[PDB]
Amino acid sequence: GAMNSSNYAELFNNDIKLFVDDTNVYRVTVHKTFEGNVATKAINGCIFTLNPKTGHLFLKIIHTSVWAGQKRLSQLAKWKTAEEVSALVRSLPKEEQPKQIIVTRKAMLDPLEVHMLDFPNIAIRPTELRLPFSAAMSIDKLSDVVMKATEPQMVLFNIYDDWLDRISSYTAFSRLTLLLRALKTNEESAKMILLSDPTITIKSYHLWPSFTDEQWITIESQMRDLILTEYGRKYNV
Amino acid sequence: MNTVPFTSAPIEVTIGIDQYSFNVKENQPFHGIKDIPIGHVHVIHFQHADNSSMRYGYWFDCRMGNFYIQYDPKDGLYKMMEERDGAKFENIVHNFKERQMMVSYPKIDEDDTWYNLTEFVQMDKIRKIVRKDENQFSYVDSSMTTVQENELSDPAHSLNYTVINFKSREAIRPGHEMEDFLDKSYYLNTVMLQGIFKNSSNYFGELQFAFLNAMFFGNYGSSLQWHAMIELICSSATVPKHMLDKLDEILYYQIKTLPEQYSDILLNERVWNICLYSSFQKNSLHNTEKIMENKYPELL
Ligand SMILES: CN(C)C1(CN)Cc2ccccc2C1
Repeated sequence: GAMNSSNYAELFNNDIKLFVDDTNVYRVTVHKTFEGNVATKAINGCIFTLNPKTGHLFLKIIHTSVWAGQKRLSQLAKWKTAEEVSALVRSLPKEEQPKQIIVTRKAMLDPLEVHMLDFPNIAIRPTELRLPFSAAMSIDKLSDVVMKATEPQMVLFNIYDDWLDRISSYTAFSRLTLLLRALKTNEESAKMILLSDPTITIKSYHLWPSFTDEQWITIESQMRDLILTEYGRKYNV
Repeated sequence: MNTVPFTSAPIEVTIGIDQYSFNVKENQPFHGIKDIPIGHVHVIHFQHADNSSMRYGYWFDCRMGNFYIQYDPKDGLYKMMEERDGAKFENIVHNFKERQMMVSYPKIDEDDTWYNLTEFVQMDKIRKIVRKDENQFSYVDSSMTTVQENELSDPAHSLNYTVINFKSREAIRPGHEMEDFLDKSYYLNTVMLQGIFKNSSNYFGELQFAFLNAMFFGNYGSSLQWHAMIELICSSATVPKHMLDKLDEILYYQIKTLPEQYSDILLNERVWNICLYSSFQKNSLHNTEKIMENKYPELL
């Protein structure tokens, strides 16, 4: 069934599961033509498939070539997403295949279900959470590898860096979703927060800065401040 | 014209014969139905005055035998039976006609309704959906579940309709997932029509039989089957032109005949709005759309 606030600890139990987010698969810029009509130009995309327990992100880059000569691209995007997820699952050894796949948008349910008919014992589930995974393209190294790709390509990252060495997956997911919520609500400020101090760096093999435990607490407080503000700035309160 | 005699009418019951019905009182001198048109299947059905639960009845074809009705006080229902002694049967019927104890199948001459509702329905196919091979006639009631219903519990008392499932391997070709889910033409024409039903007449027969069981017995699994078979056609981009024209006629007479007061339960909003307004065949069902819009505009 649907994933919500009430069955939130299930994400961190020992049954393998993946979140799939398709919000960045089909991406376009909208522009005027010489004749003063409007046209779209697609740019590279990505499927965001994440194991919330391990931090394993399977980032499937969607090259614009996949749209060439195709119609109804927003509908295809959902089916293309489901095709790629199903191919990922089949490529994994049996013992690494997920027992559940949670889609962040309900429109992915039928596409994924049809593509996974061969996997009757994999549950496809929606969620009532408003998860901020669309803001993954605000992570500079993820954005950079998507925009540079010249062909379809799968890139494997740990979205938690080394955090699990010191914190639980529950706490790591909470940190991640706070960082992404912030980046989604006010990218500039969020990015200012994360880098203001030039002495804290991002390891070559990491996505996020190498904060100490105490520095993460300050950071997290600042992200909350940002999120509460923008919410006032938005509704005037 | 043929006859279905009744031994007696010991309990107060509303009796149906095709789309007609009449009330019989406890121990009223009622001895059957005469003048039943040859050439069509028929259904004789019952709702007891005391227990409006369980509508039930019998599909039959008088060309296949001499059939009669006899109340069973142990099982407490009117049972169809076959009489194998033809002389005894002729003799029973003639006496009851002479005493005028029989109602007349009351067909208006202009009226083609029953033909139009049963055009493609054949007893031999009914008997394969309703498996009880020692009888030439078939029992159905409100409660009987379908094979597909059982897969989601007594197999002897099931309606063995053809399983249709849009999210199944039978319906979806490996590597055509999107194509086949959005355009079911493959599943309709190759899987179902060519592979399973063999021709569109057997498809329409099951469709019409499913509708009639839904209407006459409120059989929910049959209503599901009727709507699934409609939706499979309407969600196919490629349907033979002769099939669409006939579908329009079939559905038209089903909608025309449905009791105005049962549309709420017997008609699925989603299927009908999708078929008439969103599907590939949204513009291929002119008669059906016009009656639906003038009779049940609320549903849409
Ligand atoms: C770089 N990391 C060692 C990973 C890829 N080598 C481990 C793993 C496994 C599956 C998916 C992502 C990742 C990240």
